[PDB]
Amino acid sequence: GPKLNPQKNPQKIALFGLNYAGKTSILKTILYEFEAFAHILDRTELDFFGKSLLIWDFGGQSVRDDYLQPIRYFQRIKYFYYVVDVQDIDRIKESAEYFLKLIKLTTEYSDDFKIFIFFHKIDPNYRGKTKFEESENRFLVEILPTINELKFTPTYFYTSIYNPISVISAFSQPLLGNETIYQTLSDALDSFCFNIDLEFGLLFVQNFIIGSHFSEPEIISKISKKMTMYLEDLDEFEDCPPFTVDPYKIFTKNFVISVGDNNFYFHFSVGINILNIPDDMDEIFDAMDEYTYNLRKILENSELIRTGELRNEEILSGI
Ligand SMILES: Nc1nc2c(ncn2[C@@H]2O[C@H](COP(=O)(O)OP(=O)(O)O)[C@@H](O)[C@H]2O)c(=O)[nH]1
Ligand SMILES: [Mg+2]
Repeated sequence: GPKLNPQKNPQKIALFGLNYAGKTSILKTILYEFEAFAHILDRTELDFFGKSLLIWDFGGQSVRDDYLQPIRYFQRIKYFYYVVDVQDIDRIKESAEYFLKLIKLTTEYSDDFKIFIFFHKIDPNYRGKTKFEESENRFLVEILPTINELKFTPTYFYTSIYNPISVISAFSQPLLGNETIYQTLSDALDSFCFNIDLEFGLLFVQNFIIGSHFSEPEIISKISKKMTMYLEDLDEFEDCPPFTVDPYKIFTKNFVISVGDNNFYFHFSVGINILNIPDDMDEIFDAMDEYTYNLRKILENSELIRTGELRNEEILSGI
């Protein structure tokens, strides 16, 4: 997948937890499903879908607290993903202790992030439910008084790598809620355009813009209006022809997610400057095709698709 623009400061997803909690396994699930979104050089840092991922272990019996690391690592955190092995009840108190330490550190250096707890290794159809619940409740007993004092509202997920949709849904749903989807898609488009030297990129659903990136902001209104008119003249389920908005040529791919009897029609559009046409247009088309396939897949996790409701004002307020 595409690199992030190194002159830019992406938002971070922190994937934290005790050693053995399952985080590398969770990461690899995402990477096997969405390699097209990942810049792949055990890795502790990688770029994914317009975000920077930080995957760090804590605790255990080795000489365990090596995070107390430069301050830059706790800056720009927007998503705090914390993995808790609920089979390992004896380590739950240790897990909660690091959780609280890391939340306090993150609050010191990052201003506005949200918390997602992955209650992990809840393997499908298998006994163990009493222990799983006891571990989850013990974790919450340890962490909620502090969370409540700090006025967080964490989200709880229930995951297992042996049921990979649970992991894919937990990891992707936070990025694609109505409050975060526009920024997520916009940052993903920025990375996509940077990686192959495109001028701008837009994503639409039902002809409404849900993500946008422009290397020149002066043209946003003009291109957005022209794209709206172009899309409103297109029929369902045909290739979208290229067109020119001088000096740009714009290429569009369409994709669809059905929810019951209803379709959500999406469009992915990117622009090149005709006065500097890339030497390898095939590379751009092949990249767009692969990206579109994976965008369709990850957007199955958006609140839009999960509820079957396009809430324009909520998406615009999320910005
Ligand atoms: N039963 C079960 N084992 C898992 C699960 N996820 C990870 N593991 C196992 O837990 C061990 C630690 O996983 P790992 O991904 O290396 O954890 P990390 O130390 O947090 O990176 C490994 O043996 C994994 O195969 C899961 O969902 N269910
Ligand atoms: Mg690991």
